[PDB]
Amino acid sequence: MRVIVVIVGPSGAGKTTLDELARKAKEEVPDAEIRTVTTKEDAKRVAEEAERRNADIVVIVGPSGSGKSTLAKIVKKIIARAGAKTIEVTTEEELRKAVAKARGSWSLEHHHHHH
Repeated sequence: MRVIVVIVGPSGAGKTTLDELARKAKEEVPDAEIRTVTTKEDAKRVAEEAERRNADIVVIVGPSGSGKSTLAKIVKKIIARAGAKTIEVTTEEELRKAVAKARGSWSLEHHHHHH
């Protein structure tokens, strides 16, 4: 399957977080597509690209939901219809839950009642 990591960047969520994220992710997931967005158009771009290569899992990375975050839900809206699961691994302790909700759930969905 395909993996993607999208981030609110090169400004919005931080100034080194998106960088160590792209580095660490592409190192553990050299198959995946790691990118950032700063506006409605970059969200549209990265997502309308991910639906071409069919990103089975789309881990979005951002601060928290209020308004500066809209780019994260724009990408999630483009890929939710594309046919995949999309999540928002925020800077809060809820990071663990958000990651588990898809990067955990996916291998839990495509497996079976035996081993």
